[PDB]
Amino acid sequence: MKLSEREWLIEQDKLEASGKFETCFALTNGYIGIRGINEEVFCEETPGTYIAGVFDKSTAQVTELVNLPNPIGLRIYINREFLNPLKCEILEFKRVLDLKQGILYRKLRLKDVKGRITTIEGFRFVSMNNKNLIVQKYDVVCENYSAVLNVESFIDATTVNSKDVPNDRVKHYEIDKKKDFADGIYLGITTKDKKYKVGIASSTKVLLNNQRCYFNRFTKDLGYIITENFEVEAKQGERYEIEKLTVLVSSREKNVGDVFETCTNKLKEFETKSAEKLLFEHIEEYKRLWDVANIDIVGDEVANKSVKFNIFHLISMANPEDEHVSLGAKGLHGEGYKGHVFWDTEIFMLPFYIYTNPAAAKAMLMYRYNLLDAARENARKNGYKGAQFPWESADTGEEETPKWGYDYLGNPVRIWTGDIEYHISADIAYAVMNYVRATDDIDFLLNYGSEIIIETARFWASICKYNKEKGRYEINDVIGPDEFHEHCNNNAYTNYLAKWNLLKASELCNLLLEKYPKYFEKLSKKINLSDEEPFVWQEIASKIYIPYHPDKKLIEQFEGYFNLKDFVIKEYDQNNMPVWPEGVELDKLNNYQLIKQADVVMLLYLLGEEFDDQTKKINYDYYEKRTMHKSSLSPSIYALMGVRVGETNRAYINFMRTALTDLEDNQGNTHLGIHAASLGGTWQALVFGFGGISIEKDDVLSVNPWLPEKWESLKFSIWWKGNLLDFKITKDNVEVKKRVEKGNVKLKIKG
Amino acid sequence: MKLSEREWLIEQDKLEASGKFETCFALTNGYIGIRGINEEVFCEETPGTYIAGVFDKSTAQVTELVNLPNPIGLRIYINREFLNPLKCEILEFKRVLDLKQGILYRKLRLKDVKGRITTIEGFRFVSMNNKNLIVQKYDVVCENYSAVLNVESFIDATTVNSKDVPNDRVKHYEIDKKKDFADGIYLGITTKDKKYKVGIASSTKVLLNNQRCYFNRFTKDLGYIITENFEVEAKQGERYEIEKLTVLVSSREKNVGDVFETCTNKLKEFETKSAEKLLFEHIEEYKRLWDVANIDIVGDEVANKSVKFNIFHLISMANPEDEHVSLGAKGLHGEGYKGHVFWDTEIFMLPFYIYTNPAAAKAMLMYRYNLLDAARENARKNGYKGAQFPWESADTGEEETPKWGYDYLGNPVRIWTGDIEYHISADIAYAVMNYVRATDDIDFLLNYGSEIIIETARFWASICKYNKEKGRYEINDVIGPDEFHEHCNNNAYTNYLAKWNLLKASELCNLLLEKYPKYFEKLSKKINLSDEEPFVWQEIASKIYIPYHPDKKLIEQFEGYFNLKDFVIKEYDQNNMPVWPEGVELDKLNNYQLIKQADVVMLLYLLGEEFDDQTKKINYDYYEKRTMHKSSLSPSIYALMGVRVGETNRAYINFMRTALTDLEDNQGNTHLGIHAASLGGTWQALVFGFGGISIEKDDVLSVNPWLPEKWESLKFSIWWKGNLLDFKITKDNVEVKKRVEKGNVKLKIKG
Ligand SMILES: OC[C@H]1O[C@H](O[C@@H]2[C@@H](O)[C@H](O)[C@@H](CO)O[C@H]2O)[C@H](O)[C@@H](O)[C@@H]1O
Ligand SMILES: OC[C@H]1O[C@H](O[C@@H]2[C@@H](O)[C@H](O)[C@@H](CO)O[C@H]2O)[C@H](O)[C@@H](O)[C@@H]1O
Repeated sequence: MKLSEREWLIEQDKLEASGKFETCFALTNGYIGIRGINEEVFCEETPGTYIAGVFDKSTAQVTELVNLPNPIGLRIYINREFLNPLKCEILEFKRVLDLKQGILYRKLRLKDVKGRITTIEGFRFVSMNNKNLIVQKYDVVCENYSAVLNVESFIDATTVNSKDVPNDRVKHYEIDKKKDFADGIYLGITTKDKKYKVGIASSTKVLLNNQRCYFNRFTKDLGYIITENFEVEAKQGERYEIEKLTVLVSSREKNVGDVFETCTNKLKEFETKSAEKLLFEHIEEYKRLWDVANIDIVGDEVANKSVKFNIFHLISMANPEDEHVSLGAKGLHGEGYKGHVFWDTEIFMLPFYIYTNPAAAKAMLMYRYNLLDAARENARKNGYKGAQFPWESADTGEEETPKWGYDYLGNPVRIWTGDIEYHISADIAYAVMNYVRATDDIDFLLNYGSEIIIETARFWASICKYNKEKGRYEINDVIGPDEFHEHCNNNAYTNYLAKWNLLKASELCNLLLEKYPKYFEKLSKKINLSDEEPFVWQEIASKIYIPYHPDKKLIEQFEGYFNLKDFVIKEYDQNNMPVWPEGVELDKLNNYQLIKQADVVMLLYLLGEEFDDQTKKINYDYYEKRTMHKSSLSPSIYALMGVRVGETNRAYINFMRTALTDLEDNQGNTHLGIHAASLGGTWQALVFGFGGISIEKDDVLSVNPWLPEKWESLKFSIWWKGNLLDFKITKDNVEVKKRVEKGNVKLKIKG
Repeated sequence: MKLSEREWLIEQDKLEASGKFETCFALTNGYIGIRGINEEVFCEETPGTYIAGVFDKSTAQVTELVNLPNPIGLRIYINREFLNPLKCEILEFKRVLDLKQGILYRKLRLKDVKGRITTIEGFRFVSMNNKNLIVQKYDVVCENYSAVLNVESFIDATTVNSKDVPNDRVKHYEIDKKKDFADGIYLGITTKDKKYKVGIASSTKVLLNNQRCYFNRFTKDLGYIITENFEVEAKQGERYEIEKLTVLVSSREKNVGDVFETCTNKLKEFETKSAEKLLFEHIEEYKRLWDVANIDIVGDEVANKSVKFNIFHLISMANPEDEHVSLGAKGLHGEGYKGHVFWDTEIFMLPFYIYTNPAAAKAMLMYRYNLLDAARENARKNGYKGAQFPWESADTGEEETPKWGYDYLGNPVRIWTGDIEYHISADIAYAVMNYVRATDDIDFLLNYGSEIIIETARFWASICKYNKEKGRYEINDVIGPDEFHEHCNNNAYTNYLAKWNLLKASELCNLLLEKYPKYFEKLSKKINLSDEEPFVWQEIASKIYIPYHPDKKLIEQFEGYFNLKDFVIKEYDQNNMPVWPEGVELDKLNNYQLIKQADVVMLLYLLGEEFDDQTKKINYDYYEKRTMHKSSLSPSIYALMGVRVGETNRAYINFMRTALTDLEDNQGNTHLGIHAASLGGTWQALVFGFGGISIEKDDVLSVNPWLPEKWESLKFSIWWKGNLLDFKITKDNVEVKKRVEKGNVKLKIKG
């Protein structure tokens, strides 16, 4: 294994427990996620072991992605004394995430209190090609001594969720079985709700010039921990190779009756291959993914590197073979928001996959399709019609948002997002349109897509309420993208998005009636669709209260917003993030005009075609002045609309905010997991902002870049109606190369 | 609670995990022992939770006293973040063991990274009067802030034995039950061999001016840990009282059918009393014990304090209500030698109890009596007769010595002590005589004592082998007190001790035949004793090969010893302990004349009446020159014989060695547990050495002091035939005060 080059490396400086690097160094393959802890598992680290879709409620407030037993532990002992890296003199330290090869690397040269010197060097990864597999390989040298080493692999089943919060700790599994099967050790568990079973088998061994060299292997069952141990008569200066493979299998996979037999079998297979061979296969997969998703920026090193980071995690975490899971707000990298799926996924993350690797995006939309029944059921129980998707979603598709939590002052506060942040249903509809238009995946549109757009439209129809006074439908008592303001009327974003969803749906019925009548009838039997309905949605859409006002040009975020006390940002913190104006009480945010994130501006981005350059700029200017960027969702939208109204400084400032979200820990809480929307925002800003990509009405791809001065060039690729397109953007012109063909496609350049 | 005065306090300087203070601060009441860890249980501490007599083998090499779940844990949280004392600025630290009151105390004033300042102050103890009880009480003040505190009591069932040695870790119990019974939390376990069950119930609560002030109590079952949590709205500067009682109960106690009900009931009772009330009762017990066992030294502060330490642990660890356990080589303070009972107990520890609190010594001898069947069985299986007590003894009375371990170079070595260190059987006999002579407990002698002395004599008779050449019985292929030399012939100590045991036994038969004929027949039916036997023992005793030689005067430690390569101590370490002469190979100790500890000199101490002042001094001088003091048993014997041959410097040097054994960590391994023999050696040296107590043939107590110059005075008390005697010893004369009378007793002063 040779480390990649440096533009490709992210480096931790000090050897220590780190919440931030636990997150930034999390590895995942879309099924398994492993937090970036050190191998020895220091007292203070917070391990994370997840498997997509395995959730549990038990005694907790809401269901949660389960922190499983931690399987990666590895410790060294010299004559039965544990070589503790934290109790040594660190002569050399290197620790980097290699983004090109998708591995985590560590080299250590240590000097213990008895003056012995040992180097430990190697890496781990979570196979991109083999979804159940995790691979570790470390090399040990005793530099100036001989001894008996014990190499201790272990699986630790004391892990819990919410480790550091005494009120919220829960253990979400129980152990079913522990076993030394000679070839490895096994531990398997069942969730407390009894819905999933997971099995973990693992085999370590120790070589010297490729031949097994341990004189003794023993095993220990200490109740909640099982260990596999290898004793070596180690000779000064020799190179001992440690190789540990581990397999996770869950009840979520197919024809897995006995997780114990499935694991052992699987491991037996993977063990016919070396760690190098498995790494090579791993890397081919990363090649294949980067070959399309990589994005070179010339002339800004900190940005090129940063963006690579964002993109890495994006390509690591989606698994297109899985149509029953999607991406939670923090990936598979942490327990923030507990693995729940938000609009984050459909609106911020999904575009990367649509243009980058559209199969992934298809699977993520399958996740929502498969939970239509739960969205219907959710609407029924609130008194509505259609599919009302929940604000937070897990495995079952029921609403999973907490009824309460802690505000910015650490006090209890009611949470109403799960009750009245309705826009989620439109955003999903929107994302179905958005996937389809880029892919021309008509089959998807016919069998799945249109049901979704139609069933959400039925819901918006149900909640729109008519007002004779102003002679317009309203949607009242709501929360829009700006979570700071609760129980409002006619949130602009909400109404346009509702309008949009009602319209697309009537238009879709027409398309299908005329151009696809067998499919329209398949569908009509299925969801009782009558061709009188669409007229209803049109009637409603045409009267939904949009507020302008014709001149003045300024979109009120919601009725009454302008009557609210006004504040002026001024003052930024060391990460260039807004600081609370003075006199703002953090639990009275309802009273002020400061906003948490893009809301009206969010509207301008997604419904670009409805607002002219001037309305965009007027509203962009009014709201940026007033955005606190208290979600990681925010900067990217302001970077992208920045460029689009031609304010390229505001833009680059805001871009550097989304790109550095976790690497500089902008928001103060990277330790809870990767900020996954922010990753996709970062990508969106590059491609649809600075790269000047956009979509003209009749589905013509336009390009219309606007590099920040500072960047000599920008290449990225994307997939457009089946065509894989490489753009290179210089300050002057734009190159274009169709690397894969499917029909002739219309492109429309600068200028 | 007011701390005692200072002469009475032992203090740890730095706040840290410490193997040594885990030992030195271990608290016990003779049934329960708790290692001296801090309440929070830091990553690196080694907790110890023992109950006398509960042993388990499971997958281990030999049976072991079980480290039970750890019940004392207590942590504080501020707004759900754990207040970690190791991650704070320590503004004040006090931690002392108070030897007079028998409690462990800690005051902390901390400043956490958010600048909050909190003081935590209180103590714990293991009730001397109530054997199942442990008490903790801490006071919390938030100095400069208000918050929600969580007070977290917990019982941690992840504990194992041999925590730091990967080859030897075993978990010796499994959990049977966990329970929140509203009034507390419960966890109970069963040993893996299935011989003992233990239950632990525990109840915490939190007061403010004596009234319950937590607004919420919740519980958590995290599998191998259960917690009880108390939430308080804490006001700046208020004094929150935390009080946690905990109860251990085991299957070893009587009419304990359901350990769960017995614990809960017990706790319910103890909870009708406050921590102060329980402390007061605790202290009365310590008063009562110290009132007799205390020993004032005037004019050497470091010695007075030290001796108090030694005596404290002695009075803490014996429980005279228990006739089925005795004292293991490391008390109930650690897992060194795994709670096994050696001659340490009978010869070094027992004298303290005989003279200090003779009921204790009676119970310890009951331990051996009750295992006579196992000692018979042990002799039979080696081809011998009588009772052959094992070298290491646990619950069953079978031999428990390891077949192998690691030598001084960390390599595997065969251990033969369990096969051929036979003297143990004599030492026990001896201790029975020794208890009886001080106590005049004739009843004990008749019903129990004499069986023991007789059955061991039957064994010595069986192993003595006749030699026609020298016309003497020999005992060959042996290990004597000096473990350095293996497979030797006619170890001097062994032969005199055998002779002694054969003689006492024939003499005892005579006493009983003549003066107690009903008892002699009770006994004779019981162990098939014929009045022909004693003649056999006499015949043998009179020919046992004693080596002199008439002039020269020097007792060869064993046949051939003088032909061994000779070395010269020279050079002492920073604790004034011998350093290995150069050219000595630590795994070839058989070849040299260096000895591990008192052996011939051991003989001079126990059989004083058989050697004259000159033979004593000649042999003392020859062997001290050559003793490495590589057991903690050694210094004390050399301090005591020092004074007795009149070498008072050698004496004070050696005394300061035994007294400082654990407080200065002389032997390098205090972390494994208190060196319990060394405690009793220390006492023996004071009383029978410097205090000049001795026993003239016809059981007259003589006094014949010899203070080191430096010590103005020395008072100690002792019990002699039922009379409690206070001696005060000055450089000039000796005062004496009978505080309790039982007949007139002969005393014989200086001079
Ligand atoms: O990325 C997740 C989510 O984060 C922010 O809002 C959170 C809200 O959606 C959630 O219901 C509550 C409780 O779980 O926490 C809020 O902070 C963000 O504002 C939101 O738009 C985003 O999707
Ligand atoms: O205090 C216990 C014991 O310690 C020393 O000897 C140990 C020996 O008795 C034991 O069999 C082996 C293995 O457990 O370890 C030895 O170090 C001491 O020499 C001895 O006299 C003493 O009773």
